[PDB]
This record gives sequence, structure tokens and C-alpha cells, in this order.
Amino acid sequence: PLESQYQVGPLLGSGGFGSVYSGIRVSDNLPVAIKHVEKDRISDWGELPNGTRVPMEVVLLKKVSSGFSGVIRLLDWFERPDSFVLILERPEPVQDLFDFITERGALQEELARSFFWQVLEAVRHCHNCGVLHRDIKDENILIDLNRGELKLIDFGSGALLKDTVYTDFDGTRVYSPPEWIRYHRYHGRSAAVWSLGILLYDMVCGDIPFEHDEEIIRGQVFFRQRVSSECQHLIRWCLALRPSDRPTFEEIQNHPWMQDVLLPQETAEIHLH
Ligand SMILES: NCCc1c[nH]c2ccc(Cl)cc12
Ligand SMILES: [Cl-]
Repeated sequence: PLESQYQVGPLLGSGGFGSVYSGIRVSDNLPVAIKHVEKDRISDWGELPNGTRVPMEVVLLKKVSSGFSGVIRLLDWFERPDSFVLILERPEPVQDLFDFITERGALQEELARSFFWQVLEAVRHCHNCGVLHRDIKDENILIDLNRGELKLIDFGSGALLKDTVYTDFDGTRVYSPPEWIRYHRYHGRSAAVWSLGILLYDMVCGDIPFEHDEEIIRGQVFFRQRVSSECQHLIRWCLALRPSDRPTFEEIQNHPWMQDVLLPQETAEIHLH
């Protein structure tokens, strides 16, 4: 079984997502992350193409699993009496974006542009696979430090992507849009763009722009750090109060601030190595 297939290493982290351990697949020494999620904490359940009852997280990870390295790859999963165990790929060396920004402070715009571009490509991949992440934030982004490649993790608050209104939300409140705070209603893509605006501000300022519900609703963006006019314009556009005033992913990627992005390897060479 699972216990013989994997060699357990130290705890990497724990929180809303469960408990994640460093591990090694015994057959080929492959680095893995072993995530444990208690059954009593799983509210969203779904079913695989065959019809087995699994957490929605497993459904969403399988839908996004492919060669594309912008999303974490689910290698296997196991059901225990009181929990589900997920075997995920583990880049080495790795650091999540929250720890990275905490240690290094506000990012140089060239670095934020490379990171933000990769997040946008990863989110577009999720949407193309019929998956809405619902918790895009620094803590849910891993940096493969050698390759300069970012990976979205923690699909535990996600949903199947739909074109109708969402009236449920269990992601991070400080990244949630004003329409959710005010009306408990949002559409997937425009709510994702709002969270991307929060994330971009966080990258270039070193902290999130809003703390309280009143600030999210007012949506007044103050820059606490020196940030270029083009970057400020893009952030303020993603953070438009009206969902219809927000840019589409195409408009974000065609924005003047997004031009001449570095390749991930160039990004690692200049900023990470
Ligand atoms: N601080 C992030 C903790 C975490 C959550 N899901 C993961 C998947 C892979 C790896 Cl390497 C780590 C994690
Ligand atoms: Cl994960």
C-alpha cells in the first residue's frame, strides 16, 4: 500500500488545505508532496469519469493534470477511513510566493511581470480545462527556483467553471471581489480577475491593498511603494468595482505593462539563482 510506496519526510505546511509532507516515491526516488485532507473538512464532493465518490479537489486536479507545468500535477490519491491522501509532484528547491515576498519584500517589476504572466497562463489553463480555482493568492503559488516556473496549488476551494452566477464561496475573503462582499454573487472569470489584481498589487507592493470589507467595497487603491504608471493602471483596471469594467485575460496580457516578459529560465538566472 501507500505506506510502502512512499517514504515520509518532514511536514512542509498545514492550514485550510490540510497537512502536507515532503516525501519520496520509493520506486524511482521522485520528490513528492503528500497531502492529507480530513473527510469531515470536505464539503464539496464530486465524481471521476467512472463515478467514484472523491473530494471535488481530486476531480479538479485530474481535469487540469497534463504536461503543462503551470499547475501542480496529481500523481495518485488514496482513501483512508477518515481522510483522503493526495500524492502531488514536488519541485526541489521550492518556495511558495507568500514566503518569497515575505523574505524579499516588494518585487522588481521585471520579476513581478514574469511571475504574473505565468500565473495568468496557469489560470487560463484551469479555465480551458473547465476548472475555476477560487483561491488565487501568494500562498497558493509555488516557485520552482531552479527553472523560474510558477505552479498553482490548493484546488480545495475550487469548482467546475460555469457561465452562471456563483452564490457560494470558501476562498480567501481579502482576495474576494466587492460583488461577493455586497451581494454574495459573482461570476467566475471576473472574480478571478479581481483576485489577480490583488495578487499583482501584492507582488509590487509587498502586501495586499485591502484588509476590511469596507475597503474592498470602496475599492480605492493607494500605492505605498513606487510602482510604474502602467503597472498601477493595470492593477486599478483588474480592481474595477463593476465586474463588467474589469479586463478580460486577453486584455490583461495585451496590456502595455505585460510586454517583453522574460522566459522562466531567464527569470531564474537574473532573480533567483
Ligand atoms: N506552503 C505550501 C504547502 C503546500 C500545499 N500544497 C502543496 C503541494 C506541493 C508542495 Cl511542494 C507544497 C504544498
Ligand atoms: Cl495542492
